[PDB]
Amino acid sequence: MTRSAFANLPLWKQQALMKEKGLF
Repeated sequence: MTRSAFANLPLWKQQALMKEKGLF
């Protein structure tokens, strides 16, 4: 999964996925 693949994901996904790394 690339950062661009991530950049295409819905807003909730941006939060949820970055939540794993601890951005949210």
